[PDB]
Amino acid sequence: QVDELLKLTEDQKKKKKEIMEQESLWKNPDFKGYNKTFQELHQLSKTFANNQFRLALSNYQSGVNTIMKNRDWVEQYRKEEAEKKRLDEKWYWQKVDRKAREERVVYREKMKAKQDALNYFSKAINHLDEIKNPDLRERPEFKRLLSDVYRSWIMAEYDLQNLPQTIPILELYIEIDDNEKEYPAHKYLASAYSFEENMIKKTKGPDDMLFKYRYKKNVHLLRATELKYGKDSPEYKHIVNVINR
Amino acid sequence: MEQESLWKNPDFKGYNKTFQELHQLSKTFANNQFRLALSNYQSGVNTIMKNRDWVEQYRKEEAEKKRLDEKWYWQKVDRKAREERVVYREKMKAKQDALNYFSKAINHLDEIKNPDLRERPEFKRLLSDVYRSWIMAEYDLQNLPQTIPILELYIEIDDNEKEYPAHKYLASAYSFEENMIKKTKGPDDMLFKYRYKKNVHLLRATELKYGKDSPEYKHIVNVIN
Amino acid sequence: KKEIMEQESLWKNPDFKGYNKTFQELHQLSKTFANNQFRLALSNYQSGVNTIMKNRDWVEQYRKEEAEKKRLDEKWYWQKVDRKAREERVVYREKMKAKQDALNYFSKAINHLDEIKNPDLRERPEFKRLLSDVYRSWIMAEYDLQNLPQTIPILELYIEIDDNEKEYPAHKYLASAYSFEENMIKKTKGPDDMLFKYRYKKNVHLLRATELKYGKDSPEYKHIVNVIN
Amino acid sequence: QVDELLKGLTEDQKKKKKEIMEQESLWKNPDFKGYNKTFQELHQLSKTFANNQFRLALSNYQSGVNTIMKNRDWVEQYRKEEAEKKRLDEKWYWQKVDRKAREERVVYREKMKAKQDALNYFSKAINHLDEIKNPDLRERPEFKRLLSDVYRSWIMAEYDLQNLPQTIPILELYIEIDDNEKEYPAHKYLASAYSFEENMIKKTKGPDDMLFKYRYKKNVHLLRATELKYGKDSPEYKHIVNVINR
Repeated sequence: QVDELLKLTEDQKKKKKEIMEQESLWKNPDFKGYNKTFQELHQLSKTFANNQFRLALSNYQSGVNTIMKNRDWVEQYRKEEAEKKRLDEKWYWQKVDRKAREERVVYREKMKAKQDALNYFSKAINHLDEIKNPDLRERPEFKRLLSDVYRSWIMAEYDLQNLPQTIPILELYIEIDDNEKEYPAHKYLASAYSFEENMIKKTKGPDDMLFKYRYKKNVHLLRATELKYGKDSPEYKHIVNVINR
Repeated sequence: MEQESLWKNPDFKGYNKTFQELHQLSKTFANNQFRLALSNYQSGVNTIMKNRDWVEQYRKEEAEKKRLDEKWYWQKVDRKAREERVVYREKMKAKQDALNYFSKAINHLDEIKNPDLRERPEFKRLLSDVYRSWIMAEYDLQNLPQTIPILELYIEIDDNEKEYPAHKYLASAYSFEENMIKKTKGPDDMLFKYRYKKNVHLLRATELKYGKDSPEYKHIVNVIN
Repeated sequence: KKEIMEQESLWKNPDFKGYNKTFQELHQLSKTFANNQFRLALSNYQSGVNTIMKNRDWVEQYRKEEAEKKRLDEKWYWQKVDRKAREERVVYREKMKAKQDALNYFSKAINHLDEIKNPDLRERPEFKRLLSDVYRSWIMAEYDLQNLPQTIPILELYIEIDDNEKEYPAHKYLASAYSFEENMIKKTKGPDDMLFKYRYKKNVHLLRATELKYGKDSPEYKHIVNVIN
Repeated sequence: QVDELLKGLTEDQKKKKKEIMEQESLWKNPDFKGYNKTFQELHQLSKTFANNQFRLALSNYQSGVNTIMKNRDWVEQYRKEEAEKKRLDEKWYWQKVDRKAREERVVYREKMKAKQDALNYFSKAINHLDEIKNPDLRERPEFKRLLSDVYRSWIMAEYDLQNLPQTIPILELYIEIDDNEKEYPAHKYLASAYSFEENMIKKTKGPDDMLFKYRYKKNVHLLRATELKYGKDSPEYKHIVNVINR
């Protein structure tokens, strides 16, 4: 129920704006977001003036471009196939079979794009790992790019339901700056643990595994709730009751 | 082409022509059991025609909806799978109701006992139309084994055995059964029976539309050999 | 050349690029296999790889933190030497704990694959792929901490799978491990039957590895035959 | 426990804290950064004394300290270079461990060579000071300052590389000069060196008379060191007395 469970004063108005800005950033790339992100990242690169950061930004951009181009390819492919006349398609089962072939073509292409995008994201990380000076690693420019690469990586895996793969990345992401205080990161961590708990329940797996994943799901479901609604709110009191009863 | 047109999926133009013709034949026949069989057949075709429209409308409504809470590829996939199960369930229910009307149409034609009346062109025309619509309803939902007894009854009527599509569908239905035996590791006697019957009808369909000693007939003989 | 390099690339400590590709592929195979026990084996294998990777990050971070600390009361060369030795014991203990946890997950993966009793299912490419990945990861975890003898039974199980015997790295590691055992017998003044057994098995795999990547009747194969003779 | 223990009023206590810090500052390895004050003090001594043997002793001492100072930079640079290298054929934990051990042997061999050369210069500095026979000149503050500095650098060179037994005779010569016996670090290092000798006896299963002798001499200096920087009847002096007692 992780997915379903998520939906003034000067401080509350400031909080609503921040949560919306965070939520906007945790989605598949679109043009408005792409334009804003790379305009910002390129001026941070100018202020940083670091060759390894330059190379990490180039790889990150290439990765986002891979994803964006593929998303257009899918919309175009779907359109082309819908517009074709099928004179030798008389039966219900034939259209079902055809649609299934088309969806496998799409899935194969989305898969390929994600793989290539993650290779660019992982290369971006490799370049940031080359920045050894601790003073440079503490820079806001460094932490911003690092967070953007991991978030894009999480979302790419999430899009194709590779929820287990997201867990180590989300864990690396929440270690950066004050990322642990971002409700979206806890929401996606709770979702991935929930997926594993459901897999154990379905495969009739060992109870020790079931309870482990249920607990970790609840840890992050509770933290996410606390972060966006606040402790002692009707939503936090409710999540405590679902865990208890 | 005339035979292929007859075996085309039901549409409005075909429906209008079929029932205008069948009602004119009912007048000439002037038989109460034929009138009742025609009423049941029409109701069966109406179930199919209504469902055909329901699906197109359902698929349109679902495509036109705003999905603000569908961010991910896997979500759309899950949603589309749910929608296709709704379509399949409704098509299965409509087929069952249509076949229940075709079965009733057959029951009324079975009540015509006079052999002179059973030999009438009106009788044979309605009977062929009921069986053809039944075969096509089952074929639409890939119920190919179910089409075999119905196709066998159909080719017995008048000169229906000289119809290339009737043999084409019989060959497909037997091929499906041969493949089912191969998959389920069924008895070899059944495998070979289905393979032979597939080939009998594949060869007859080829002979019917291309002619014996044509490049297409000579080829089918070589694939079997 | 491309295929040999792709094979050699799998035979290393887990990284991002490899991880990403491996688990995308393995989850795809799990869908086509549609088997409960395979899904549970995969979950345990993934958790095992995750243990390894997490520990390798922990070590890099720990080393960094300790290097960045101000030691106002460390005036002498011998004090830094003593301190670095304490830090390396902390690293070794943590690497050993991570290996133990990772091997537990790999052992649990194997237990789930042992539950697949149908011989038709055990012959599936999906089954053999996961099994090879579990064993290969296990070998590399032990190899990383110089537990070469421990790699021998696993490498032997690994080369039995499909065409894994035609893999040059499997033979390279088996030869290395048997050489270590031969040297251990020579050092501990162990029984001669064991010395000769390990020497022979080292040579079998040294020769096979050479034959596999350079080919029979190449200058490198001819040379290895001459060193043995 | 010598190492763990000694790990360091608005009128008298403030005066005491300043003196201990000045003494502790004096007892560090020589490094380039900041050496300017120290170096300037040394050449002004040569100018005031105007003695050829002192001039030669100072030259040798300075050469000795420079050997050590140059080496300390060499080590920092070597370590940096090796850390910055790409090792494409280093896949395993045990390989990095082996590599680091090779690097530390290179460092140790270089530090040992530098210590040997520095001690040769210190030995030569002592030889030149031994040539100053006039007792009036040997009593000069310039003479005693250089002598103390030569011995201190010698002690610290040996101490750096854990040659603690070798520091004992030199420390004993050093505490004989002027008021050097009132120096807390001199006692701290004598205590540490005697502790090392006591531990060596315990390890090598040496004679009990030697174990007890080194334990006693360790305690004599541990107690004096404590008394000197914290004062007698302070919580730290009272504690050291209790560790010796029970």
